Amino acid sequence: TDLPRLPFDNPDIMGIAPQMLALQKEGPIARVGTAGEDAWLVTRYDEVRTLLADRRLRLSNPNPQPSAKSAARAFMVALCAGDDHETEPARHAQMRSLLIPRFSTRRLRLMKTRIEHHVDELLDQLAASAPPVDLHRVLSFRLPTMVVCDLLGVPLADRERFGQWARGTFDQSDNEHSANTFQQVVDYMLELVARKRVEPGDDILSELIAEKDGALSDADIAHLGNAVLLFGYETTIVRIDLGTLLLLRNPVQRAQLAEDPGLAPAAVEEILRLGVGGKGSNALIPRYAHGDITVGETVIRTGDAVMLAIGAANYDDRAFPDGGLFDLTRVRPRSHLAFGHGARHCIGRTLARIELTAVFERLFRRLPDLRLAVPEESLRWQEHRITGGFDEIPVTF
Ligand code: HEM
Ligand SMILES: CC1(C)C[C@H]2C=C(C(=O)O)[C@@H]3COC(=O)[C@]4(CO4)[C@]23C1
Repeated sequence: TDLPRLPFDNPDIMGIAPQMLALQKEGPIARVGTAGEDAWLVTRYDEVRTLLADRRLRLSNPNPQPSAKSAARAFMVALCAGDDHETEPARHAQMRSLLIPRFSTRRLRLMKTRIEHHVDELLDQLAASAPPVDLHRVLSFRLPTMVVCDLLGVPLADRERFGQWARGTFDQSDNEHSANTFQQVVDYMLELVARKRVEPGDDILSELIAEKDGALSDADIAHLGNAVLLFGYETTIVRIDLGTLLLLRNPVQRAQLAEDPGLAPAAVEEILRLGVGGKGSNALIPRYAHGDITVGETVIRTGDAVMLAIGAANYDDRAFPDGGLFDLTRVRPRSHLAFGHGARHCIGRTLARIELTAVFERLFRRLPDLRLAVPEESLRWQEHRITGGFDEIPVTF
């Protein structure tokens, strides 16, 4: 008997670590070590989906002497209103209540139109340039930051100011850098709130300022805007990179999609399901048990940490036949867990799907000879950032 320790090694640049798949073959739940507390690791689709819907399993830590966390994880939990287990029910309910109507069908319809034109322009610029080109910098990075500028109602050049702040805030390796970056986010957002109070527009902070006849404080409003800024582009960038790499790996699927862009929605769902990078520490949703929960044979006790492996679950053969295969022709595939499930189900997921669909409708049609200009093995998943990701994707075309 050898206690497994997260994170597990992955000899590939994508996919699930072999040891996590081995645990998943054994059963749905295993006790593992981490860099901090030991935790229950749940790796099968059915059990992860069930626990994501279990109101006893929450983000906030109920423990009296809570384990220490990196500055990055503390900021992420506070942005998600999970920093105080006694106030999480009301604060999280208000958070979702205030954020969900900012992504209305009216707004998403307008943004889809703008996103499509912007991808067209981004790809014209790419196709006219001289290889090798960093696809990450000129495509993956540019579309989601454009979108966040649209949501916040700021000039597009602002993303050159804030484009690295998600990475810096969520740098688990440097508490000083994390804290200094977050202060920059706070300073910027407070500037923006004060501007929108006298110069509002069709944007998210203006709507919050107007909300409940102005009942929200500027600190409340900036807090929600920080969540939009820090959650609203970085993970989407990562999915554009992973989707590009996955399609480059599967030429038959890529050719199907180039021929029929109507397969883009199905490709986007396969990209989300299979898009896991490096050791995939970001494909785990963390929780604490606020009450005892039984998982098959295993009792999770109040206070226990739980890692719900949405990545592993999305690869689960029990839920997806040939779960490791990229397949554009899956008949009625189960809903993947890449946006989570239940109480904290991703608020931006419809917008994120709009962005990924617009890209992969166009990418291999516009650049039919696109391919990596370096070996895959030279691509470097950034394990120290909560959101992982590659720093560059050199391509030719
Ligand atoms: C492909 C891109 C994205 C992925 C893979 C993703 C993934 C996720 C996941 C797994 C969660 C659940 C976390 C948990 O259960 O604790 C989540 C929550 C959240 N996401 Fe997304 N997300 C994406 C894009 C976005 C975008 C574009 C926005 C906003 C513009 C956004 C806003 C949020 C917010 C505010 C939450 C917190 C929900 C809550 O705690 O109630 N996300 N995201
Ligand atoms: C709010 C989040 C940015 C969304 C989720 C997706 C992530 C990711 O794709 O990197 C983040 C990684 O860290 C987490 O705890 C997550 C899995 O919940 C995320 C928090």
